[PDB]
Amino acid sequence: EIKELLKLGDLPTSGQIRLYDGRTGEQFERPVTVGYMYMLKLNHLVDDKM
Amino acid sequence: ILSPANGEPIIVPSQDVVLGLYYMTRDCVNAKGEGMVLTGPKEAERLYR
Amino acid sequence: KPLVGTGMERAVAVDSGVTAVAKRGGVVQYVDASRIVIKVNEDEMYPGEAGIDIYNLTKYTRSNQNTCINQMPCVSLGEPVERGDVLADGPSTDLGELAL
Amino acid sequence: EFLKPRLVDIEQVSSTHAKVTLEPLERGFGHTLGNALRRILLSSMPGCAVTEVEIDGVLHEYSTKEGVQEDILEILLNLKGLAVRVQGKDEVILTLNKSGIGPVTAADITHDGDVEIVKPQHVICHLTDENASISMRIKVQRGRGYVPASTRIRPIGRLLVDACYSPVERIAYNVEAARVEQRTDLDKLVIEMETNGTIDPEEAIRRAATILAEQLEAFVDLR
Amino acid sequence: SVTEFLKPRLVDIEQVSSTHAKVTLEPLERGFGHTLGNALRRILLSSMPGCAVTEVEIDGVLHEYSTKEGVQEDILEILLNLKGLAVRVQGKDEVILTLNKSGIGPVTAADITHDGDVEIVKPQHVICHLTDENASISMRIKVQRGRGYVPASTRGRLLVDACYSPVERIAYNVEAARVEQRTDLDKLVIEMETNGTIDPEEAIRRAATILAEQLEAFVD
Repeated sequence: EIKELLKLGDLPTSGQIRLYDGRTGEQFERPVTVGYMYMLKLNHLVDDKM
Repeated sequence: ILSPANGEPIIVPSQDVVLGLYYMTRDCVNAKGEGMVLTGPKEAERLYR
Repeated sequence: KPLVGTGMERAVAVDSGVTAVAKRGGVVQYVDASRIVIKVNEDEMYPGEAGIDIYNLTKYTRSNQNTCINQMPCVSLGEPVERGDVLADGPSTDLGELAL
Repeated sequence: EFLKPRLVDIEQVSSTHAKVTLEPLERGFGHTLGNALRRILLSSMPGCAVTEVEIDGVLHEYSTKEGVQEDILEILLNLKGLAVRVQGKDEVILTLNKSGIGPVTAADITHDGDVEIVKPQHVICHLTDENASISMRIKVQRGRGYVPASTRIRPIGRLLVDACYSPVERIAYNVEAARVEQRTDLDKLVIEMETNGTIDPEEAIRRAATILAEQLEAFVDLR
Repeated sequence: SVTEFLKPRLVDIEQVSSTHAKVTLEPLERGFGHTLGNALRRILLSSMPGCAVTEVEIDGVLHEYSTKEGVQEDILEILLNLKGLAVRVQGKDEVILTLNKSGIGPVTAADITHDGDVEIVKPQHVICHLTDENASISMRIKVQRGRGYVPASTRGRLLVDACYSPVERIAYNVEAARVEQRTDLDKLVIEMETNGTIDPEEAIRRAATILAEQLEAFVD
């Protein structure tokens, strides 16, 4: 079902795309898993700990 | 750099460094540039870059 | 909102009580960043009452862990609302869905 | 001995999206210039950004204003996304006055001859009361890069806005075979740029090339 | 102040050898170190004009995998030695050099019959090693002028990988650099080794000149 939804959005079924290095423009030699993850900022800020 | 418990090195690379060295030292059967003869490591680096 | 969720976000957001939930259905008579005024439908009003529901929103109050508790409305002027509808999003809530 | 590139086409796909074609290019030079120009365009392009706001009756962003849909924080965030091109000066003060129910947008900002609002439909806030009225003084400054308000070195009521001066949003480049007069080894560089609408794509390309040449001047005569 | 960028205040050149340099520029704008280093690296690797050996014809040797009596090394090793032969051809875009040698000894580049326009950078470069007093090696070396590196795979004439670019090695590193308050600045260290035709400083200047002249149409 995930691969079907990827097809519906015209995205590769493997979930891996060709990425380029911003520093040099060079192609990374293998496809890289690129997607969206839901990230959280935990209440462990370095401001309160330093 | 060595471990006092057993004398083995304790600064050993792990994770990304090990993966990078392994990937760079792996060989492929029909990789681009196979069969070339190089003057040295500098020419290999120039060809790769 | 999480692009990938489980469907439990709405239940958590509603049951936590951090959101403003419509006690009765009606139409948004007034709305601003601090308050919501709902004109209750005629079928949900009791005899001898104006039929106005007022929801005063919590604005920038510290939590027990010194985090910000802020409610902002998620409805517009004149919008129709139903009973159990989320009127104002709470902290870490997006349109009635838990948004951590 | 090298065939230098020329600007040969500028396809303005939309107001904020354009394509610039450089041709002809020697082998390898397409990607070299592509990456150099991409980095310089993404990091060094100047633009005008909102840096200070003064709303009447407001003391700080963590407050509400009667008759206004949004918090002052959300109004400030909306103003941070306001795209403006100022002509002939590095700093301007815009005035916004609105009354009555309706969306308060960028089109309601008091017109100034030297200031242009590229996107008048940008919503700043919403007035939800008939008697509600909002009045603000918006300071727009010219700069480059990202300058947070916290790091900037004032009466109460002047709200600092983080300034994202960069007008460039996305840069992509492609190197394709270009049919040369006789040679088949030359290429062409298509640079696709998405901006906020406040910079001319040819102006951006020339600015990036000028920055690169000035940076190269140190190496051209090494000592 | 939006049109002015930082320029390198400190430029330090460390001559590790006659053909090896370490050039440090400090400070640069954030990210400019990678931009300049990568652009110069690409130009030096792939675009620098130079003269290099491209073909050779050896009498008695008719294929790549073949043997010749009297020479210690194999034909592959002789080609590997010829690849490293640094040559400056002032006069033309193409020349032929004749190497005729006999007797026991190290056959080097000095033994090549002299032509005025052709200049051998280092005469002691060992082409091969003759071991027999009656062993004779006579070959014709085609030197051509080109750009960058052209492998022989992309092209009895024995093909040699053409190392036109005088750059033997180019690398760059970006370190942290700071001015009075700004601490997010770039420091560019370029470690470069040439083949002796031109010193690393001159090659860096030539690469920068090429890149700058590429931008002529667009510079204000």
